[PDB]
Order: sequence, then structure tokens, then C-alpha cells
Amino acid sequence: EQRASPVTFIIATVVGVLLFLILVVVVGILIKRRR
Repeated sequence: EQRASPVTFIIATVVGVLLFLILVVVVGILIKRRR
């Protein structure tokens, strides 16, 4: 629990930031710019 809870939060943060830069920033904001 003491090391496993902050390591699980770092694993969830890196997959959430990777899904935001691909799905929201590239196929969303940058596809609205490239029209």
C-alpha cells in the first residue's frame, strides 16, 4: 500500500496524459486547425 498507491497513481497519470494528447489535442484541436 505505501509504495503501491503512488506508483498506481503515476501509471494512471501517464496513460491519461497519452490519451489526452492523441484524442483531444491531435484528433480535435489540431484537426480543427488543419481545415
